Amino acid sequence: RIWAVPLAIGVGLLIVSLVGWAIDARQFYFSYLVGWTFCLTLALGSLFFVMIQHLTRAQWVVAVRRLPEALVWTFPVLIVLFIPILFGLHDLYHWTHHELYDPSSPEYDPILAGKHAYLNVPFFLVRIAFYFFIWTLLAYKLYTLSVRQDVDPDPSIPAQQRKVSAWGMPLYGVTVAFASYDFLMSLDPHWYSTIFGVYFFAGSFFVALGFITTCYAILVRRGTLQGIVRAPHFQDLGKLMFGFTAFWAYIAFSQYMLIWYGNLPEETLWYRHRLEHGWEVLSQVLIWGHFVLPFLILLPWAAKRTPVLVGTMGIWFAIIHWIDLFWVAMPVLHTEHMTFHWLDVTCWLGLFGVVVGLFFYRISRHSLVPQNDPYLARSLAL
Amino acid sequence: IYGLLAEFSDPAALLHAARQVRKAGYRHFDAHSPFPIHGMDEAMGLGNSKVAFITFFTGTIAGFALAWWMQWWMGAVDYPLNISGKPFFALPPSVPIIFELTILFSALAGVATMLALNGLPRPYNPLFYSKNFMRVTDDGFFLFVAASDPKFDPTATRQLLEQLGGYNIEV
Amino acid sequence: VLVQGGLTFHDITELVAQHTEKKTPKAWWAAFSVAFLGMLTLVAMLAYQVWNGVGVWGNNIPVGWGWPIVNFVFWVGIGHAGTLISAILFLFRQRWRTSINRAAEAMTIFAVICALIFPTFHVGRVWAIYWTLPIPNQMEMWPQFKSPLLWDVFAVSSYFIVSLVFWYVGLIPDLATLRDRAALMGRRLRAKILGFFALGWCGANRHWRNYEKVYMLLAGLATPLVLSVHSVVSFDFAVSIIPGWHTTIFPPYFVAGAIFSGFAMVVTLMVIARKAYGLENVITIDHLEKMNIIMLVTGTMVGFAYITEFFIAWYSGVPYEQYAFINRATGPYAWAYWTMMSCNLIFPQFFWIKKLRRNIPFMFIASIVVNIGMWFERFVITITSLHRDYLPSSWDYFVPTWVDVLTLIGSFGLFFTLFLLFLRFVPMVAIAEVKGVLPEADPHF
Amino acid sequence: FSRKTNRLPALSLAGSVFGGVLAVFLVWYYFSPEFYEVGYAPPYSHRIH
Amino acid sequence: LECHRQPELYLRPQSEITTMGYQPPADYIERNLERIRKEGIRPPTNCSACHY
Amino acid sequence: LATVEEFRKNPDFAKEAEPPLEGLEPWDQYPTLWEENHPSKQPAFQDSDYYRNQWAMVIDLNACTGCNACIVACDSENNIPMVGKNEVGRGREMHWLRIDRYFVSDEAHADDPQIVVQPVPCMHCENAPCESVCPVAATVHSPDGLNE
Ligand code: HEC
Ligand code: HEC
Ligand code: SF4
Ligand code: SF4
Repeated sequence: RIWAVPLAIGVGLLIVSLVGWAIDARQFYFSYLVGWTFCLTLALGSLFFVMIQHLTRAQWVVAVRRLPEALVWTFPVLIVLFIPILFGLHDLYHWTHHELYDPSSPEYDPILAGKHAYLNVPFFLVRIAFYFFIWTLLAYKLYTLSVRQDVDPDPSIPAQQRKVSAWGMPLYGVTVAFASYDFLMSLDPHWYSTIFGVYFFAGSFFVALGFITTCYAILVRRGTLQGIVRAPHFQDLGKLMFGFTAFWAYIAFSQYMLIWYGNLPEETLWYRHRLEHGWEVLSQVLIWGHFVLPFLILLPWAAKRTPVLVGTMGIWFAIIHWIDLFWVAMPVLHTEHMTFHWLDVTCWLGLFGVVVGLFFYRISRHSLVPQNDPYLARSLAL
Repeated sequence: IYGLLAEFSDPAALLHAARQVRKAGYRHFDAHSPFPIHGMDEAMGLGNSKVAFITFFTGTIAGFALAWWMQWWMGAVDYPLNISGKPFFALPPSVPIIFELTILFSALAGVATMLALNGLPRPYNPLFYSKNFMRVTDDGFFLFVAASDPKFDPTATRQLLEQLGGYNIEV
Repeated sequence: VLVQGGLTFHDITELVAQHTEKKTPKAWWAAFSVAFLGMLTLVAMLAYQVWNGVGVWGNNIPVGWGWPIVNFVFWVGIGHAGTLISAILFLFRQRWRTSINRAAEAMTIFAVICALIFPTFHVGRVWAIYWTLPIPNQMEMWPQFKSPLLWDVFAVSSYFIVSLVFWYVGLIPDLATLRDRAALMGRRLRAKILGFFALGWCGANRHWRNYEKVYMLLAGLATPLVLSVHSVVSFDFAVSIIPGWHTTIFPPYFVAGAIFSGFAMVVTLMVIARKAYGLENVITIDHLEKMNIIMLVTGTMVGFAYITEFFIAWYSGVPYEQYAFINRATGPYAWAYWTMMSCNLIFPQFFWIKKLRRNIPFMFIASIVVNIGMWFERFVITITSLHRDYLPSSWDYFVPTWVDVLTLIGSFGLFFTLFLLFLRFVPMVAIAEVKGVLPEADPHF
Repeated sequence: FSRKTNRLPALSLAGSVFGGVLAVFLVWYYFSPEFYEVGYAPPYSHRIH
Repeated sequence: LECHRQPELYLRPQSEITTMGYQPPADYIERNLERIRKEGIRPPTNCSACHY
Repeated sequence: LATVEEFRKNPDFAKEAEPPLEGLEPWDQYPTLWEENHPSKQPAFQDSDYYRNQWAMVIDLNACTGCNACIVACDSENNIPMVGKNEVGRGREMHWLRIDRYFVSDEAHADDPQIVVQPVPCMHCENAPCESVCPVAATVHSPDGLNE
């Protein structure tokens, strides 16, 4: 079926990648992070797409509204996929080792009075298990709603979605910041950067715009529809992919020029990442391939709105987040030897299939385009 | 004979009415109204898009080359300086000039085109002193024809006779 | 619907004409008195300055800057509001900005004027600033492009220009309208000859399509510049080695400060441009309602950064950056930061109560107070970590002189002086697109 | 209004172009305000010595 | 500064330097650079030289 | 500060307060992001009659106590003006060589001051943030560590 092929091939591949958790152990936990958080950024990005669609309300991109909402209930499934981190969590973050604060080791890493309150691995349990009570609660309060305004239309149809956006809104941006400050800030904790809570955010809402976009571009050609969602719908998605590629590269470069300048001890993210060990290769071929080829190819409005291109971009626009995030997650291990392993990729094509398994099975579970909705024909007859 | 006028108070006619005449008859080089009658160039205005993005081509390149030449000529080769060990016009501190200074010299060319499409500075406008075009913004949403090869003859006045016009000046 | 007015396409022209028809206002004659008096106080102390020397401002050497550059970030951060509701609101195409837009790049461009004077004048050697420009000068010398103080120059010398040229182009249909009126009904027959800024306007098909894509262009081409102008003016801080600056979140932050500052002044102008000389039918109160969201967005995005600052002091800070923010709360400027953050956080989180508080008189008493924290935001962030930075030897309070304050005041003076000046000449409202967007301009009738 | 402002882009363009021509073919910045034959107290006359 | 970037167009062999009626020889330049290779003059390009 | 007892134990204690990193180089001569395009590896900083002799200026702080003549010869050799009470009150002084003193007690045990004096001229850096930042190129790492 349409729902089980990304799932059976991806979970067929994920169950194969059990070999990673068994063999070449410490490799697979962190190929799992670069994959796991990608699925989370996919959840994180396309959810914020729904939010901003409601705050400054936009009845022009609403045919591309129901489908992000499907993407969100991933994140509850992303809970039970937190497990492989936890067995390797004592092996990853380097503050879980607890032979370093003031035990008999030669190291008294200045973490005792500074960080140990914020980080203590039973606290890390709640610092994320708390987020499951929010980012899922948005699902059970939004996805339960927006799927339900179709069959059981309300007197107050959107303004309940606004209520999520009235108090469930800011907590999101907070928990994204502290999440990034808890997951990906901490691999090389000899580093202090305030922006990086947004590089994870923007680098998510960067991507998931593409996945939502390419899905229709796939589901327009030999899909269940072919002409309902008109071209100038995607014309806005381009205007978003530029307006958020800016909000990425502004951030990925403000992380760079600021730290390229000062040369501080916090720089040691990049004395090990950028220059050395086959990764100046990465950053160059990244940025040429991550900002300028999109910002150049999509630019002119004579093929910017065409479906199959922006669909072709969602591949080059989201497959690349592997290359964006493999510049953050894994290199603290292969700092010695830039030899990216087969296990680095099985979880990329795995979770990017497994998330999409659930994503179609829910679109198999119920409708695709909302059978009734405010301003639908206003966006369809456009 | 420089052209016609059509007092159309309808905001909507200019889509459907004027689309008749670009097909049936002549080209209608010039339609007149303040605001964008929406969905015009869908069929009416004869355009895939603006053309002068291809003329915005030379705006970005020269400015980009300007800054990038303002530093390969400046930071290393002619009067360099060991300011803070900065490696001689390494990209990043050049980005907010190789980006931003491009915007100025590339925008102004983006508007030099705008001031060049049929050469907007032509205050000489032998129709504009028409004694009733002077309520352009409010009265109606007008039409016009230069003396094209299908020359403005009584048939055109007869054509727009049934395209409901408050009046028909003939400059 | 997003404007409440019993209007047609014509009803605006008679009204905005009456706002530019005849020259006999009285409140003008008071504003041009007190404001120009403010400008007089400005130059009365600004050439008193340069003939004498910088130190009449209250600047010690550790805090070399004080209130002038603080006001530069203010009087440019205040201005991004105007250009971005011209650009952003077309990018998202909310079809909503039209009631206020043309009055906003004014509120930007004059801010940029009273801004740019500071980089020309908080220096001690003003006359030798053309060296900063990349002219091939009388020797083989050229500026240093690793310096954000230079990026500021090109940025503002481009941002004064792009925002102008995007405003001047924005107001072509006005000059068309006024050039059209000057003949048949208006000031004089010789206002038409003054309105050659119409530039042979006729509202034609051939170039109106181009006007749209250009307005699209500058929207998608001034926003990438706006996000670089104020970011440059933040890069100058955060590029440094200071702990209270080197924190990398600042360029998005100060930008949000520019939002949370600029709209915090536009509302001050719209309230007073709504009571006596107001447009009830075009400046709908529902507009200010949906206006304060994008303020209240940055009413919390500004707040999240304070948490990060206040957090990273506890997470992995240098033992100085640990102290750098304890200074901000606990120390000399406890009067500032406790109240400032609380001012910039209470009032926005006290703002959304009665459906965003549509009530007009609360807007003035709040929009001020929202902004006063901004002048503190840049007097705090800049200076509170510029003393008490990496030595006790460089510990010194900042005593601002009585000339620091008359320059601040004078910045309000020249702002109002020149904002009012062209505003009475140009039309306030973006009357071209107002009657073109929400009313029956749609061909579906 | 006026019929022959087709000539007006010329003086706008050309006089602006001449703005550049008059700028750079006029500079002589450290060649005009340098050279001079000052009157000494006595004339040494390096010629003769 | 044109000399401190392009010196060998100007410098004299030091034999009777104060000679106003001095036409230099042919093959002047290559006869000079052999001195900068040997004498090792290395003119200044910096701010430290004269401005302090 | 440090004792002869402690000094006898760890001669590498001037670094121990902020030592080098996990496995990375000693602190001076520590590479930046850039090492291949670093100006010391480019000619235009390296090509003069100066690079022969890099200049530096240590301070045997063990014999430095507030004689305060370290200043005054700077004031006369490399000229300055003075400053008035009415002016220095706002905190400006045109003495280049601060001779700042400091107190260190045992966490305020018996209020034993146990002062320290240490001069602090402009340690004319290599990485030198100040050099980078003058837009009007009034600073440069002149040859020989001089940052003039
Ligand atoms: C040739 C045409 C020259 C002109 C004109 C100027 N200078 Fe020169 N200078 C020249 C040479 C060949 C050398 C190098 C000699 C060596 O063996 O090193 C120099 C060197 C200097 C220095 C050296 C540094 C020092 O000893 O303090 C200085 C300060 C200097 N030159 C200054 C200087 C000034 C101020 C000039 C014009 C105003 C100038 N030079 C012109 C050759 C030539
Ligand atoms: C001689 C060895 C010099 C070197 C090397 C540099 N400068 Fe120069 N500069 C020099 C002179 C003799 C003059 C006077 C020219 C005049 O106008 O009469 C100058 C001029 C300047 C100026 C302008 C000062 C003015 O009054 O207009 C500046 C700002 C300047 N020089 C800066 C400068 C810098 C930054 C240099 C390297 C870092 C530099 N100069 C080299 C002599 C010499
Ligand atoms: S204070 Fe200066 S001059 Fe006095 S003893 Fe110390 S080093 Fe010498
Ligand atoms: S920045 Fe300049 S003055 Fe300051 S310590 Fe470094 S070299 Fe010395």
